[PDB]
Amino acid sequence: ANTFLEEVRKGNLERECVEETCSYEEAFEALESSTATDVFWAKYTACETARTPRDKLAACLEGNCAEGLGTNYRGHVNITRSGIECQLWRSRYPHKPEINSTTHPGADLQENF
Amino acid sequence: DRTRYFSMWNQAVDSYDPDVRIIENHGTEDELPNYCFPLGGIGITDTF
Ligand SMILES: [Ca+2]
Ligand SMILES: [Ca+2]
Ligand SMILES: [Ca+2]
Ligand SMILES: [Ca+2]
Ligand SMILES: [Ca+2]
Ligand SMILES: [Ca+2]
Repeated sequence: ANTFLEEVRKGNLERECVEETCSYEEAFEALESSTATDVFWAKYTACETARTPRDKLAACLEGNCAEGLGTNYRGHVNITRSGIECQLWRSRYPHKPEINSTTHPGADLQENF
Repeated sequence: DRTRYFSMWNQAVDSYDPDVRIIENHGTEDELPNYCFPLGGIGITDTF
């Protein structure tokens, strides 16, 4: 955002929307891949507490750790705290989830992760 | 003569510039550009 003459130089997704509080416009401009754009947005949002420092935002981009209540987690662990198998979020077996893939598509709902 | 100036008697004729009363506007010579550069010589940069 700062260093006004940045909009004439080429840019770095990391030298605009990472090491600096950025516009989703410059984010949109730099991303275009609107799926990953939503991903980066989701990042930003969850990383709202990971805005600083820089390496914290880098880790929040890695996504292996759940931020706060766990909106950002994108790992491969699909097991409950006590070893019970996780039911498919979209499937109705054995429970029909009021809160499921249709209601939360932006969390990247995997098989049972 | 009157063009010469003598200080003692404060003798100095008053006259107008010839190019102010009658303008001879010939335009200006500007065939070439004229550019202002960046102090360092290279403005923007990258990383490699
Ligand atoms: Ca900037
Ligand atoms: Ca900017
Ligand atoms: Ca800067
Ligand atoms: Ca721009
Ligand atoms: Ca930019
Ligand atoms: Ca950097």
